[PDB]
Amino acid sequence: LDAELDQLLQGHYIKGYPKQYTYFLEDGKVKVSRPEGVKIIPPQSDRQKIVLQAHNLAHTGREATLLKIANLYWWPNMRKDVVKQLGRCQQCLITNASNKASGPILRPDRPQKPFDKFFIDYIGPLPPSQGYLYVLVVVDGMTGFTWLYPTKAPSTSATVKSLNVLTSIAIPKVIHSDQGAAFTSSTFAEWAKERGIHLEFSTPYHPQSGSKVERKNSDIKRLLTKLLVGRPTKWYDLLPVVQLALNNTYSPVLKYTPHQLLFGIDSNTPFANQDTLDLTREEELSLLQEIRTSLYHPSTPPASSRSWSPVVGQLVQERVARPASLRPRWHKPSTVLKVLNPRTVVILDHLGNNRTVSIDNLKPTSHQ
Amino acid sequence: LDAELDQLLQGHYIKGYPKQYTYFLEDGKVKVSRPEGVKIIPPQSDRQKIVLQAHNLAHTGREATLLKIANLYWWPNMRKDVVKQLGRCQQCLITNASNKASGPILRPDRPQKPFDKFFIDYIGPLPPSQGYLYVLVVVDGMTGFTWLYPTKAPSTSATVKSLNVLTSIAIPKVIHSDQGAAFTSSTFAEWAKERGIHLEFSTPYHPQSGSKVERKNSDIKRLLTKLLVGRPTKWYDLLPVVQLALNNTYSPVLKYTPHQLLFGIDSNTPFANQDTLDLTREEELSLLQEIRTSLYHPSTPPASSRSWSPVVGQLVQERVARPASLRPRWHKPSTVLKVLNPRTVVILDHLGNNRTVSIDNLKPTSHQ
Amino acid sequence: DRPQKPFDKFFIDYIGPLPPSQGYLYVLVVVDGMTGFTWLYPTKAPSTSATVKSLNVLTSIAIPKVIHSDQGAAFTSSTFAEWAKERGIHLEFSTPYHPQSGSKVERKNSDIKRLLTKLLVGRPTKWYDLLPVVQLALNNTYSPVLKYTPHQLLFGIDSNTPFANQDTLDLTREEELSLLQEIR
Amino acid sequence: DRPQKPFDKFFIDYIGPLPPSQGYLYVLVVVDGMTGFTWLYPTKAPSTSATVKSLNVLTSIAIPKVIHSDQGAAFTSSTFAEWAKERGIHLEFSTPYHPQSGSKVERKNSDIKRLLTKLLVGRPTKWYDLLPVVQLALNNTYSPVLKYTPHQLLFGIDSNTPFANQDTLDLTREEELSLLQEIR
DNA sequence: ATTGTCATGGAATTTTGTA
DNA sequence: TACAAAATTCCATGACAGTACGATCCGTCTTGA
DNA sequence: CCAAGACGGATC
DNA sequence: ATTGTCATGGAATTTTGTA
DNA sequence: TACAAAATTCCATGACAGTACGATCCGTCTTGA
DNA sequence: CCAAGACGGATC
Ligand SMILES: [Mg+2]
Ligand SMILES: [Mg+2]
Ligand SMILES: [Mg+2]
Ligand SMILES: [Mg+2]
Ligand SMILES: [Zn+2]
Ligand SMILES: [Zn+2]
Repeated sequence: LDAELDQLLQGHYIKGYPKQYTYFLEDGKVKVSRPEGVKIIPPQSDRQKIVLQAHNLAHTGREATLLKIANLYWWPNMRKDVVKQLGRCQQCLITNASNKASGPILRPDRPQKPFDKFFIDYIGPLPPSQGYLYVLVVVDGMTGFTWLYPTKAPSTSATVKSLNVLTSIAIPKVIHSDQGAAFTSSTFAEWAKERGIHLEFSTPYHPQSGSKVERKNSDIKRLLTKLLVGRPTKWYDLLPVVQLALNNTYSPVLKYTPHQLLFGIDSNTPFANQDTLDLTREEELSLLQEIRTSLYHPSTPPASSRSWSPVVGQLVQERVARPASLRPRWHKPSTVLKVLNPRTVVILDHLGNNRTVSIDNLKPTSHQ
Repeated sequence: LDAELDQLLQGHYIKGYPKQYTYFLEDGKVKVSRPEGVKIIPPQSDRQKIVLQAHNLAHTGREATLLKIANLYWWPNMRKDVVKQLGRCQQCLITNASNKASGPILRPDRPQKPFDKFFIDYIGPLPPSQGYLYVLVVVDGMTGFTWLYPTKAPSTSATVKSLNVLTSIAIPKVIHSDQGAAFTSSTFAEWAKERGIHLEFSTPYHPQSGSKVERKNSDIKRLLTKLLVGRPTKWYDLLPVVQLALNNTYSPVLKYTPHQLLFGIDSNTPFANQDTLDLTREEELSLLQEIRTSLYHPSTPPASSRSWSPVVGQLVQERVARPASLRPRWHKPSTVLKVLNPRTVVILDHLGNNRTVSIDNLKPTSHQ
Repeated sequence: DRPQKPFDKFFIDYIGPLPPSQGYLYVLVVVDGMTGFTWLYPTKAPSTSATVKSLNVLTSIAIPKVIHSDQGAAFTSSTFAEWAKERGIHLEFSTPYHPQSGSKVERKNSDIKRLLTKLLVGRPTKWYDLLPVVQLALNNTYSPVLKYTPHQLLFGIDSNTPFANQDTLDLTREEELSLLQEIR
Repeated sequence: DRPQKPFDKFFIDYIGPLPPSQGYLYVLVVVDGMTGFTWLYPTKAPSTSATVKSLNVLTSIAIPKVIHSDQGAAFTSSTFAEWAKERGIHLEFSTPYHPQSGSKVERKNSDIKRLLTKLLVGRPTKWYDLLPVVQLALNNTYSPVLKYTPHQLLFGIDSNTPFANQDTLDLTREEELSLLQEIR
């Protein structure tokens, strides 16, 4: 600190400081003549304090902090001392927005058979229609067949009663849902375990994980909106009509309706398809198996130019769900324990326990 | 309708129907043998009704509606009859989402001199600090200098009292603001007209129009958040500190602070720049004029592959601001009266009057 | 001639006045013609109003071409005739005093009559909660002649809950004495 | 030697006990050393508490290197000395009974003394609302010797409201009689 | 009658010290 | 006139857009008998 | 000292 | 311990009818 | 074996993500003297 | 019949 600057003034060379420049003492402080101007060189011990003083003014990044220090001070490797202080500041790490996008979105394989994967979700608190407010939506992963159930509450008892009428048709293998209170409850967990159904849960605050039910909710709302144009919002009576409509709707990219993918033949619905009229049911079901297997699979989009991929041991920060006014929108730095896929990891959170979080609600810790 | 189908059955040729196929009458209805199967050809008068019947099932697009009709019916140019019915349906036009992105965002020229353009906006209802809830933010268009004013209400009287202390320094040419009640008021309109200041207003529900104050609000909130980590949210006393901090903050792309762009020399602020110490004030102001003129101008980004550009006479639909539950998020089709720029047009709205709306809250009317 | 398909004919019938369970007394039995798939719906009365309410939940999933039923008042009513006319369903009524459905439908209807009573003995007030597991049992019963269950004929795949072992559906010695004591 | 710059020296002074206007009685006059830019702040008392409150709004925009003031109690207080020490401002006090500021500062201070009284005659209770337009008038007054207004020296450009014509700042015949009647 | 903007921090490129 | 590394520029990225409140269940900490 | 409850937390 | 999805409607490409 | 146009495929685009409520002013429609 | 008010609308 004082020994490095003392040898520099008398002509002796130290690595970092160029020999071409003139070094002189003025006002009890070591200064250097530079093309930018006369700059003061501080001792090593004071350098840690000065960077902290210039940073804590407005809590700025690498370049904006240096430009404040460059007004008066100069030393070898200034940015290396700035970046080091940038990773130390707790206030900056949990507030600043990430400049790295998430990795390419995975497109998981469509369920092989019907009743293999069940996607369930409520469509919020709709305007009061005959006492009912909520709608439980069950979407099949394979076919895309939708069952609608009107409920007064997003409770466990309302979910059980509605699914018991549905499970009368067929028992599903795996039921996928978001981490709602009705689905994360122990009563619903013991309900599925009794019938031999595995419960699958979406990553917290990541609604696109269970997209097959979320995208269907868009088609349900869009159809209900069009049917209630210029009319009072009574949707309760329209639910059985909407259910029948969307299940018999042709998908332009799939070429088949959710009804045609589930049964094989169209019912007595308006504009029924009668192409397999000549063939027998045994031949119709054999053709149905060939259709289900030979459906298109959406290819994964190319990775963005600046995308980060999570690895084991990397420091990451979890996003705060609903941050209060003037409160940090990121949690304290946490270590990755295990990587399930390039989109989902298990991390030891701020509380101090195992938590499965998607990478969209995560950012890599800066300055490492 | 009946004459075209009668001549077709007896062997005589009509344009549209291929001569290679066999046409026969069955069950009192004209049918055709096709590779897809046996399809019924309806008369011209019934074709308009059938397309309407198949569409009103689920209110579907071009391909999804046709696939319902293709189950039973066939005629020359089916899609031309479908698209025609798609433009007639009022329910579909005001509910369906647009598949065309807006044109490339314009980057308007930075104000030439200080106090030429003033950007003002409140930062919502912040947590109660010493009775105050609102903050009036004034941003200079040229320099980026920010003046902060604590207020109890987003009212006209609160805006006038705060600006009267500011206009004591210098009178601005044009004041830009969003269409808030305090700024659109006649009392505020007569306030600016008395001092010879032109009032500029942002397009309704388009916050990025006055971005120079909106982006600065992000820097104000981010700094206030970091200063209140682990502390009760008292922001009232921190406002004069935040004001001084952000105005002396170096912009990494501009190389100069809002303070340096406004005055030319840094004050007694911590880490003050003393490069123009040798030069006189007359030489310092001459250098300041050269700096202001030679600042970077962000080039406009390339237009997207599927973008629409508004023209005079084109039918467009205005976006509903805050749509109610199960209610259309688009207004009735409206005609463009005048195009100000490739981003802003004047339209005769649903009410029946002149309205200046940005293209982001607008979509081109489908099927024209 | 076209071969038999699903949703061609729906056989509907009520089964007796069963003991009260959660307010319900009657069961609407819906049997498909080809697949033999069974739908059970709990009802309070053998009326048209209860038949319309239960079938509206069924027709929202799939609509039958023909509905078959006996000369019951709930089906032969003019209100039920207007109900089927709106959805475009032809009504077929069997001759009085002697019904006709076929060997596959009658053997399925015979199983529902005896399976419900088998589980009813000992607990007559708790048949409502068994309705889901009874529907699963019937639709996954290994067909007597054919090698396809009602689930396999309707969907094309084998069910996730296949009933491997079968009880003879017959009442045991002490179950007969308890059933003869509940009445008298 | 370095040439004179803005924010080098800030001359602060109170101007008399003016008639009550919206609760305010005193005016804190802030004059820059080089540019001659004038800041006016309404205060209720000639105290340190009122001086600190008004200067905190000014220092949030720009901080002076040296603050110059007379031997007034509001400036010579230990509380004001600690206030300037925290922000890193050196305090300079003029000799008692005879102040020293310079020709440019004293000629500017002379204009503020007479301009306020010129607009005060006829309406002594309404000087608070004139404060913004008085500040604009002083900062855009065409310099007597130099060819640059206080606005042009501070920002570098000409103001949007340039005061083209000048009244002689002198009181007219009947304005003198009204001013001599308000006191007696 | 009007219009996106800019801090951030890794990567991409240029400058620098000393041959 | 060539290195290696520091120094500087490049630039994709996200957040600013009036926000707080309710409804469900669960784990934990009460308050009278 | 314990049974029904009160309450913030987590997530939608 | 888990993961985006798909209707839409102009444009881009392929098929079709009749040489 | 080549047209022109119909028919079909391609694919960028946006919306689904628990939502309702307050605060300001303005233009318009009340309710007692 | 008119002055202070009540109320939904527009926008943030
Ligand atoms: Mg949910
Ligand atoms: Mg606002
Ligand atoms: Mg019967
Ligand atoms: Mg004094
Ligand atoms: Zn920081
Ligand atoms: Zn429609």
